[PDB]
Amino acid sequence: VDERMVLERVTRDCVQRCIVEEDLFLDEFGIQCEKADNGEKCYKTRCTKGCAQWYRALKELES
Repeated sequence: VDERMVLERVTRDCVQRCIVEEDLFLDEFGIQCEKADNGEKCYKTRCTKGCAQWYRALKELES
């Protein structure tokens, strides 16, 4: 129950950092989405895809 707490804490902190740092990085195509677009071009959807795909890469030894 400590391990899931570590999983949910890292997932909460990852989704919180992708919410915070969406306007920080200038993307290479010049994306600049808004705070509530939730579309596939934006930083937040790709970054929450990164915080969705970290645990499955760790068990199955994917980079």
